[PDB]
Amino acid sequence: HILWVEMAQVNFRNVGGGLVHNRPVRNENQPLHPHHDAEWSVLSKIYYYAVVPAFSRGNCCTMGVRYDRVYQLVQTMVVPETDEEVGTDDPRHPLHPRNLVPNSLNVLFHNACVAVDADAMLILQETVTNMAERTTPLLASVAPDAGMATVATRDMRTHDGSLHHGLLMMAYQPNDATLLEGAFFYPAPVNALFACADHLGAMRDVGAEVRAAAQHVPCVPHFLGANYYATVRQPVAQHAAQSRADE
Amino acid sequence: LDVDATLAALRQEPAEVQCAFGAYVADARPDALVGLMQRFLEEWPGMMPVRPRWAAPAAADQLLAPGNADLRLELHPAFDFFVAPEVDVPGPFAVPQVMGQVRAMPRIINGNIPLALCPVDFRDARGFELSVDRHRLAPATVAAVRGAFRDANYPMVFYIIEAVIHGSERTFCALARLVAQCIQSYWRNTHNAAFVNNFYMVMYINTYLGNGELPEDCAAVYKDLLEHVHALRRLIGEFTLPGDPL
Amino acid sequence: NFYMVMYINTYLGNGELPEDCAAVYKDLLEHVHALRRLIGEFTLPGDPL
Amino acid sequence: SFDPNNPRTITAQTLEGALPVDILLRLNRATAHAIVEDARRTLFIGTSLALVNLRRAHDKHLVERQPMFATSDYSSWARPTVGLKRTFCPR
Amino acid sequence: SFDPNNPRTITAQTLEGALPVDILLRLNRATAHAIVEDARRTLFIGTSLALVNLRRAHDKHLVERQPMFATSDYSSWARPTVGLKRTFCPR
Repeated sequence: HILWVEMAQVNFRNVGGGLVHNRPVRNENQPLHPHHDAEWSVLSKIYYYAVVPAFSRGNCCTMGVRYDRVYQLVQTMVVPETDEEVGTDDPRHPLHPRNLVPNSLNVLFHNACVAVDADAMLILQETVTNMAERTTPLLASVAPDAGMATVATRDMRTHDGSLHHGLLMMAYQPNDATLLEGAFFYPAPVNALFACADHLGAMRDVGAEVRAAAQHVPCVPHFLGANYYATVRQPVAQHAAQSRADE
Repeated sequence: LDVDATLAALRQEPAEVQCAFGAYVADARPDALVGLMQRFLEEWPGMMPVRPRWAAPAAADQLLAPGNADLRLELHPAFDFFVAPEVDVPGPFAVPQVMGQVRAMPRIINGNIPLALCPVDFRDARGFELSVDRHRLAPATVAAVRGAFRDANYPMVFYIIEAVIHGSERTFCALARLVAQCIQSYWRNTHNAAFVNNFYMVMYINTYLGNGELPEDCAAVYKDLLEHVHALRRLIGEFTLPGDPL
Repeated sequence: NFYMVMYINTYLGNGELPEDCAAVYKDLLEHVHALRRLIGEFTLPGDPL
Repeated sequence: SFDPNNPRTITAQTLEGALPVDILLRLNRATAHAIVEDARRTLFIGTSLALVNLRRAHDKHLVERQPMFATSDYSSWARPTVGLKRTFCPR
Repeated sequence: SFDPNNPRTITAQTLEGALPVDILLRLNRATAHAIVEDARRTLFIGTSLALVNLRRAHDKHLVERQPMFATSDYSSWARPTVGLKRTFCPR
């Protein structure tokens, strides 16, 4: 259990076993206490197992992210020196084409046709005070509880994993070249529900045959629990994908 | 919960090793965590000589054909019986070549009954039974959330902001202004939602911005998506007799 | 033109199009996607012959 | 710049004159097959040169033109390449 | 501030130069693995220092930044601590 980290010691390449508490709390900063009530995780589980597959219908995918390059991009911003904010009409505004240099971060905000002010743009400087090293797989191992607690079930334990500091993207956009395909997110499917097939194409150096044989089988890796040792087998994932019930 | 005799009565047959994918988990040394997918995808076609059974279930009726190789292993409503290599799990990242065995593992959930023995129609009908006069989602809310989830040109800057916030607390009350501007822009752009992929974000939206900088027809979505999860949480509360911690 | 109506909602999409006009091209592509997914369920999965 | 009733008189020497307006207005006041198509060919080249000259003259007052597409990367290891949608850059 | 074709030439001495625009424009005009990542590392630190310097320069003209969260209390017995939502404080 490690606490907040700064630009001082980030060490993206760390591969050890250690997870971060992002500025552990709001106020306290005392040793080793969780900063949310128990039912919080229950509501999270409800949301991710009961409402997401209701709307997505087997499209989402848990994605492993490249925390080095996202930070390498949030830093390079382009803003001039003005006392007062004037608006997007003025050639000093950070969204006007003149001060839009190539491969900056402002060009991305223009790719989405969103409208922002230079102040909120500069606000992004706060993020370097609590980093996020990497995304890592986990692997739980629990035994059956007091219900299925027969002598002949003492060792029939389960195996399920999850991502720490991961990210779930909704629908893959393969047909754009405004960015590299596997730029910031590499596919890391954790469960049979959150495992599409178009996201494997985002992974650099994809095989000529794996993608052909990737539609009819969920591509969950064999270091994140298989379909038989997990608490959420395939039939429930198949259910949410081939029914039509007014969402 | 007595399957001790069934295993002893099933292993008398030598082996029926057909594949090894769906019934083997391996621990990984803390090597690369981004290149593990590289090492796995390259090995994957070597783990599936023939098609894995659990992946594509047999059929609705052809499961009851007088000759298929699945009735031989579906003989209890509360368990699963498959074939897996003769190792102790987890195992090495390279899959071994040992003669198989027949293991067992209880379905912890009723949803894990294969579709051939619990048709999707009955499941939808049970859901629609439970769905009456409990709580719903106004069509405006769901039209927005599905439009969001079904979009194919979702602005990547939102994913960047998600990855950089990573569900903290200080950073969200720091970036509230930018997040509000983004939500407002996207709403007045395509009449959808935003940040719906993450859960901590959809919580922070309605617990911090809420009555404030968001429009009166945009905050309704983010309040509906939370009150619905709240009703879902309350659901299991009235399907449990008051008992004692066991 | 097919490539045209695809590039429309790929690049233009959320951008210069009004809040309403882009829905036409979005629907015209989601329909083709649904028709593509149709045949995806009428073939029992097997091995390439 | 030339006379229309004779196709044999058009060439790079006379078409260098000015913008495509001169070409079109010359062709407007008119009053074997190898001659006319050879003439069509150099006329095409001449009008292309006229059009690029017009664009030079008008582009002396416009914004710089960025590369539209990402992924062409030489110093990639430092920055991630990001293209630009030429939705509007008018001046 | 440096030449792109050589990664061994970037360091805190040369990156102190100016705002991230100089870094990005330098990387824009380009034309074993340990060298390039060590270079990536100090380049990251350099651009962070550049960004905090830019924020200093622009923040010399902005409003004071209050504590956002309540409940951190030293003289609590007198006043009840109340945070501030940074919804908009632009100038």
